[PDB]
Amino acid sequence: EVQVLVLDGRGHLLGRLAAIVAKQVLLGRKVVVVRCEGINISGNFYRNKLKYLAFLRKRMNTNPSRGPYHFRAPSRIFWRTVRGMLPHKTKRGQAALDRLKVFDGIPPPYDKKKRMVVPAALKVVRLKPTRKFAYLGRLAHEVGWKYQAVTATLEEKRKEKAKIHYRKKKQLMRLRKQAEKNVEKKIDKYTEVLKTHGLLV
Amino acid sequence: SHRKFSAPRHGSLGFLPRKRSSRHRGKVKSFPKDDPSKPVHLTAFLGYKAGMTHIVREVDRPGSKVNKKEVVEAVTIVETPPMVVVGIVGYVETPRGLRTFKTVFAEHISDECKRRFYKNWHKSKKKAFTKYCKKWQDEDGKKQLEKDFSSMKKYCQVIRVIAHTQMRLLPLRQKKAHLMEIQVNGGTVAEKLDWARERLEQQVPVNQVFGQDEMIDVIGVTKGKGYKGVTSRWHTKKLPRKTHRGLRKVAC
Amino acid sequence: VFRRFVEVGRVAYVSFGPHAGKLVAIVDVIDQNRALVDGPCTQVRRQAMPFKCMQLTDFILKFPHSAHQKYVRQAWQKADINTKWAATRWAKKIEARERKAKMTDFDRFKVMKAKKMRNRIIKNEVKKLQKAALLKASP
Amino acid sequence: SGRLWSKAIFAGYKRGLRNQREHTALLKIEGVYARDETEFYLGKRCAYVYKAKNNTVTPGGKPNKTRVIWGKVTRAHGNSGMVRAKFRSNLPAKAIGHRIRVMLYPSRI
Amino acid sequence: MKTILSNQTVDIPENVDITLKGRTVIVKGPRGTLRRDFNHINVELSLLGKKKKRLRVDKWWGNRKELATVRTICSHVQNMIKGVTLGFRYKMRSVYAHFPINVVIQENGSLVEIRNFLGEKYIRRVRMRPGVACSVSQAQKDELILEGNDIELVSNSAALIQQATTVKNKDIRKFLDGIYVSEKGTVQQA
Amino acid sequence: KASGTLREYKVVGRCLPTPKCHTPPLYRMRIFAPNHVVAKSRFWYFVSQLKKMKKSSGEIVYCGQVFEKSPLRVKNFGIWLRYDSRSGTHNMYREYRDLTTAGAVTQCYRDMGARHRARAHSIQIMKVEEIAASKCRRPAVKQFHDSKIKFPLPHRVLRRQHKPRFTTKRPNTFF
RNA sequence: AGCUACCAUCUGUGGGAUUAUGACUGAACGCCUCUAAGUCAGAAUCCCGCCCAGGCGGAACGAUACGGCAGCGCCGCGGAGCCUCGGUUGGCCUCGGAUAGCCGGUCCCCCGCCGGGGUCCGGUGCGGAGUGCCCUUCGUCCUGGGAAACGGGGCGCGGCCGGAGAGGCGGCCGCCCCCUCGCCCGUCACGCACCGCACGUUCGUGGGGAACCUGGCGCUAAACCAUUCGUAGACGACCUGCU
RNA sequence: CAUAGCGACGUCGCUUUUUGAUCCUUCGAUGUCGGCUCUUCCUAUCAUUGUGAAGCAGAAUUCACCAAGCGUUGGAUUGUU
RNA sequence: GGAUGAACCGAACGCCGGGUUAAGGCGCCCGAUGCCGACGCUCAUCAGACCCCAGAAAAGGUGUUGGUUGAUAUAGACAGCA
Ligand SMILES: [Mg+2]
Ligand SMILES: [Mg+2]
Ligand SMILES: [Mg+2]
Ligand SMILES: [Mg+2]
Ligand SMILES: [Mg+2]
Ligand SMILES: [Mg+2]
Ligand SMILES: [Mg+2]
Ligand SMILES: [Mg+2]
Ligand SMILES: [Mg+2]
Ligand SMILES: [Mg+2]
Ligand SMILES: [Mg+2]
Ligand SMILES: [Mg+2]
Ligand SMILES: [Mg+2]
Ligand SMILES: [Mg+2]
Ligand SMILES: [Mg+2]
Ligand SMILES: [Mg+2]
Repeated sequence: EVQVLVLDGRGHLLGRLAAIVAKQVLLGRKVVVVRCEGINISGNFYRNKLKYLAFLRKRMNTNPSRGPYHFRAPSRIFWRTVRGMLPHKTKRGQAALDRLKVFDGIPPPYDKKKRMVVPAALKVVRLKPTRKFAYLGRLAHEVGWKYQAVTATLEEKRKEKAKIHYRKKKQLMRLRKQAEKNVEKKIDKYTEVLKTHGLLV
Repeated sequence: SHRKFSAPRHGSLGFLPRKRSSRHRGKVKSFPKDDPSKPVHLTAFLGYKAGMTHIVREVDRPGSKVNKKEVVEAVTIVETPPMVVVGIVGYVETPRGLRTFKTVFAEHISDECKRRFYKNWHKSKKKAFTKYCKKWQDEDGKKQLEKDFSSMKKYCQVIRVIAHTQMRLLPLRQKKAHLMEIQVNGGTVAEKLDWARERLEQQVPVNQVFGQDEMIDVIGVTKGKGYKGVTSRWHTKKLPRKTHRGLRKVAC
Repeated sequence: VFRRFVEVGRVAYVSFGPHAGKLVAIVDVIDQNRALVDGPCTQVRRQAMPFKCMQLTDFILKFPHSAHQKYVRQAWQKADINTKWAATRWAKKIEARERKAKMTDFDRFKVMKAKKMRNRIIKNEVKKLQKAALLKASP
Repeated sequence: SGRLWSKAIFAGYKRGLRNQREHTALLKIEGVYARDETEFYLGKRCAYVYKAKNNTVTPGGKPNKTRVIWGKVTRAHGNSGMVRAKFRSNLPAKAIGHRIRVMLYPSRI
Repeated sequence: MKTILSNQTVDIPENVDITLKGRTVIVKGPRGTLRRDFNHINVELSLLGKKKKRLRVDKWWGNRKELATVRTICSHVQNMIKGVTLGFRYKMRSVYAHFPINVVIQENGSLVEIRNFLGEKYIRRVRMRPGVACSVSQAQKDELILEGNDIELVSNSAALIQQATTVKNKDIRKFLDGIYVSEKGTVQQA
Repeated sequence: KASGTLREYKVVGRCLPTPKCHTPPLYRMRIFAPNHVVAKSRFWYFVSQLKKMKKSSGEIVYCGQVFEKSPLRVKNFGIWLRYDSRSGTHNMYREYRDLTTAGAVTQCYRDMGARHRARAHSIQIMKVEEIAASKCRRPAVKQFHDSKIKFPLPHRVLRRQHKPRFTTKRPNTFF
């Protein structure tokens, strides 16, 4: 689409969400993934940590400063996964990669906006309930990410402010329902039209 | 094939960018962890290496050969004229690290401190902070400064003070003072901001920062030796005298 | 925790497949995945049907398992499932979806006008209620 | 007064893995995510509208920067609402991931 | 094979009540309150009557491994009932050949100091889990009493005490010194 | 032999008449096959194994599909078969619940492929029989012999995961 | 003097998840069981800290060019235009989340007149529904009925509040100036009706660069070379000094 | 006392630090042994850390696990490995 | 097509447009399953993942799933406790 697609990374499987995001950005769409510390990986935490430690072991023997750059933030981990699914060594792939933004937590541009969900990448429907999974935030923290605590604190503050906003919205909606109850003699003429054509059961 | 005999590696790989330091002062890079329980205090100071001598003292180490005995010990003298506090920096914690939130500078910044801001002090018009210091007098600038202090109080996690050395008290040629952010530890952000604001434009002597017989860390840039070979730089084994193209080399 | 159960006589709504949008009664259970299924009054002849395309309702019929079409149809007709289903909120939501989908361009225009006026009146009343509630002043 | 055309994305050319047939293009029409929904758009005119440096004549208007490569949808592609399009000239590769307008012009309804 | 239904029912005594918040069981009895969630197991918990307080655990369409969890949940709930009604008391004995093991119980029974284990100068400080109180028995000369409401916490504290006094670099079949859990029972014996 | 939804075929064949017996005996088999061509091929395979017959030396006088005589009734099927594993041949007795005999045999082929990696060319179905519910031996089949059978559908996974592909609401699994 | 030597002297560090292993509770398998679900301890290993470097990576702050016509910044969407780069063709201004469960509303208890609990009442193939919601563009003129009339508009002024994770945003008051129009259903006619035809329709007063005019409000600086220093040094670079 | 520690007769492997077998690359040339120097890697662990077992009383030793972080030396003879 | 490859699998070739296939494929790279695909099996602290082909055996497992044969049991089995 023409606007930015904001995806909440909580409860989403890494590779599934990354494949969807890669196709979206290749189709010329701006995608912003927030709360990348909430991304889940199937398989138990020790196995996933072993996978990332093997990735850490892969370095250039002659000069590690040139070698593979092992990014420790969950946002950068997800970004590298999407880059793995993109043709990043061509101009088209680099433009597609530039169309993607990743964040830990939800920063101020996007904490006041609705966030989409990709059901085809959700753990609840893609994973059996008996299986074990790992949290990307915990994996990143125990492999070297330094900002798990401050991100948690800022997320708690954001959740408090969102709770206040939601209480205000519920009060407004209650008042709207009361208003619809108050005026119905002057409303039933259009309510019947809406009910006839299927809007507003 | 494996090397015939085992030998430990020459030099440490923990200092590999064996390059000229990009700085001359020596930055802290890690301040002591802050706990609000302690009283408000500064965490660092700036001195100048004057020279070395030696002292005689009696040791109070039980179970040692030198218990209750006299020893001669080499000591280093570091001249430490009092620092002058000229500013306050606030930092805020972000998922990308600490970032500078707001810097507030005191009125009446010293001449030697202002010399730090100029590459050519001789040709300068000495205009630094001249318009900034005017906001400490008018009501608009004073309100802006109070808003900055309140924002630091309610948003910043760690604050630091800008302090500069006093060149005029040293026997050195250099008149350009050294500036430094020194972290304030030991209290709430409001308390340390109040403490720093009272210490603005003031002199902090070294005895208020450090005490007798405590162990501290010294940060600085070592003596330059210029361009050196492997034998002097990494202390590798010298090759035998019969070597053709040179013996102060690493063979393989 | 669970309130709707797969059992004999349970009425299920068909979500997809060749019989989508119809009501059926569960006559028997086969191998954890399929059911012998019969809609005698909703025009679904007896056949096997997977549980994945079923959505259980709150109606349960009382007939023995693997009874014939006669008894299933009498159980359906007595305490008529069709009228009760049509009265439920589920079926009228389905009907609302259908009549919204089959709405023409002129109908869309008329709905736009009616919804415009309705929303404006409701918004005026909401503003009035907000201003009425704002006059709170009590120590 | 209104958009009057369906949005589509130039996804790419008809291709194998290692061969590319640039004479026909693959279009992703927005909101069309099944093959059975593509029947409406078959035969519809489609346009790649872009801007350039020099002014060109505009039919029924003053010259401006706008240029068009005209085309039309030929058949459905895949199972997921892709369509194939033939344009008068093969689409430039810089247009991949950019807007194509499906114009509704040859209406069958 | 998927079993259609595997259920098991636990009876609740009259003096104790149980509240379900989803899969979180809160058991309130005379001795306290034990709260434990079983959200890692996909079962259905139901309270049956207003008369005798049966709690039924149901598993639908479970294979063998998750049929194994129904009796685990039921035994955990029975242990919670037992803890809030009678409590759990573990009696440990300190055995030694030459060096007596001196045990000092610090504040409120929450810390245990072992002094002379195998005659070494090291002092073992073992901190009990919260809600577990340690004491020195007045009936036996070398006996620790660990009392609490949560069986896992009490037994974990006992295991910490037992594992602190571990003989190393010696034949453990000969150097039998240490503190060992002698018996497990209840308080109030009711 | 591949598969699909198998069908039952009654296949009747005989030898060609020779100046040793003018009326050779007729032999009948039940063949579960995708189609009548495969049914005739399997008939020749089996009668070649059992009797001393060949496709060239004999003929097939009938090959007709056997329709299920009660496809509206759930029933229990016992299937005796033999198959070649990777290291031997084994006889198996399996049980299934289905409406049709051919569907039960198809279930058997899929289940053998799933549980024993047995391809359809390794499997010889030697007997299929409808059995009473009291004669069943497999608990997975016997557990459905309940006149008051009752179970929910606990964790209903969303299957329309791409319509819509992007949404604001997270799916519900409880119904 | 400088350089320099275990050939003199000084200094060398903290956590986390865990491996092996030993255990707890506990089924499977009315017993047992370190394991299946759930837990504990756990190391020269591993990761991080301390330490070294510091991204075609950011932040805060300072000063920002004349004594003569000479440059610059902000305010005006102020005017008239050029050159170049093109994309796009309404918006959604946010609970936390669970999934073997959820969502909404309401009376009694506790805590600042709002929230958190216990009731009770509803909804749940989500209808207080993103399979959704909002806005909705032909424009005017006579002209009536309904909605409102405690109402909308100000690139109109001044004030206040909230927002710091990248606040680059949002909201509320006081004064003034307007129309009674704009929203629905009707009456009444008109507009280039350009004679079948494409790139139409928006964001948009778009981004960027030089330059002309028009006013107001404000500013008068550094860097580099050269010189010097020697805490530095192959040369660069670096530390310095200069009414 | 088979299996603490060993393992006959048999039998299944792994490795490319031995020596063979072959002759695919190199004969308009890839400088051919050893030592010295220096870096890194492997583990099939000698020591050190944490453990399990013994025909483990202690001491010493032996077997095994996680484990390559760190170390594994000075010399006489010999060109030697 | 097999990522890659003289020999494998498909198929042999003038320059093109349209249609359809082979072998092989259809999460993303990368065309195509964005089917409300079917039935099961499997959890790996070295999982597995497609001719040639690019790594493994004997021997084990009270992991789990099927199957064969035999045995005991209300004349009360089995397991626990005595
Ligand atoms: Mg070695
Ligand atoms: Mg020589
Ligand atoms: Mg010993
Ligand atoms: Mg030395
Ligand atoms: Mg027990
Ligand atoms: Mg363990
Ligand atoms: Mg632990
Ligand atoms: Mg013997
Ligand atoms: Mg050469
Ligand atoms: Mg060479
Ligand atoms: Mg090893
Ligand atoms: Mg090829
Ligand atoms: Mg290959
Ligand atoms: Mg062709
Ligand atoms: Mg492929
Ligand atoms: Mg594709």
